Amino acid sequence: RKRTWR
Amino acid sequence: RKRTWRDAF
Amino acid sequence: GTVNWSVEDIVKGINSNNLESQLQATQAARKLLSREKQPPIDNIIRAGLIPKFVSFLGKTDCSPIQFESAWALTNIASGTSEQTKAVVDGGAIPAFISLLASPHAHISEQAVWALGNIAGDGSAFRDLVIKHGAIDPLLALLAVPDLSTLACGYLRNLTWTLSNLCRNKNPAPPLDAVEQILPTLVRLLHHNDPEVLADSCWAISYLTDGPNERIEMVVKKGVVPQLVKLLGATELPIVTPALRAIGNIVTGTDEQTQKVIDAGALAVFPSLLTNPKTNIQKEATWTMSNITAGRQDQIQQVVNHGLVPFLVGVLSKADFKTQKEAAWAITNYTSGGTVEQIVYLVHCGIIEPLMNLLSAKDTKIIQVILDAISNIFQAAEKLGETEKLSIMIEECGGLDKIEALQRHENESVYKASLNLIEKYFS
Repeated sequence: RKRTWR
Repeated sequence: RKRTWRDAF
Repeated sequence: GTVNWSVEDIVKGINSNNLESQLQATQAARKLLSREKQPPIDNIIRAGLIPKFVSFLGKTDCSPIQFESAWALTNIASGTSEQTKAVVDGGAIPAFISLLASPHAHISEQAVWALGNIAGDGSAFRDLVIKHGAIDPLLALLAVPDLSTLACGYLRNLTWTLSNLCRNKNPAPPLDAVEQILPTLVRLLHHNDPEVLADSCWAISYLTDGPNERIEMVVKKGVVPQLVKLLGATELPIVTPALRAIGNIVTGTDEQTQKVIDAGALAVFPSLLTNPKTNIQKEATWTMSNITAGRQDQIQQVVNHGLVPFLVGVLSKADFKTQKEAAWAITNYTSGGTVEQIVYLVHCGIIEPLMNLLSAKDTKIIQVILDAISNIFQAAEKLGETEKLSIMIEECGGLDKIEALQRHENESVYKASLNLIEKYFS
């Protein structure tokens, strides 16, 4: 999985 | 007899 | 100040030979790549900004530009495989591994997050992150007497990144890498945070998804009792990977399956087999089918835990996918079970829900149910109760369904139904 920082 | 997650779904 | 800049402005600032102008333009890039609706990732890539951001990671003297370029690159690496490749091609991997040694926790955390997105892409990038030597500095970040002293968000990011180094197959992670990470995984599996526990379970579920040698590495670490405890958690994000890890382990040897039973997993199954989430019922019934594919003493533990009425339940009413897994559990049980165990199964009312499923438009479930009918009849032959079983199948409209299946498209179905009619209904 990949996760962006908002 | 035994099935892996990929074998079943 | 740095809000809603064009990509052209960012390039102008980054191409200035002014460290402060470059810092403001990198923050502007980060704010663009942080927006919810359509961040211009491909525009930032085409402008050739990735190598510039990677070189800013090395600016030890300007910790703000290290944070901003690290955040910008993390958001690009979180994109498609192509967008992750662009970050890797820009030389980001050794630069992010150096940043794990940063005295600034927010920069160090950003490097952890970036490496997790890169490793998460697939086997090749996972193994590339390992070859650049990421595991040792990552594990050194958790080298503390008590995990509770670390910041919650920081620990959650580290656990997530370690789970991504355990993820993917063809090939599975290197054995040596798995052996290095496992003692830290076991420690995170005992931490009080639900997010850390969910990600630690996912890591275990990945490592148990392979050959028995891989399951053995995990089981030998004594984690099965802790997985069974997590199997009873209230939080669905913990139960889902815990059940997957347990389900994977029971695909292994009879000895590995026994460790799951000895740990008390079967006591949780009444609630798992009636769980309001259908994916829990489905995977729990799948886990049951692999336990009923085991030894007669293991089928006996299923019986002793009162789980046969629960299997009758899921066969009678559940979503079709769970019912399909229940049919497999029944065929496995009737294949390896003793006459007494099969007698008990019929006594618990398996015939009516088993005959009702012969109306499903799925050839695999029909084959599985026909194998089960055949095995049950083989037990009735040993007792001379074939006539009694033939009447039970006739009474709940099963005979009318098996007769119809003689004119079926599938060869195996046509032959199996034809045999039962000729042997026990003629």
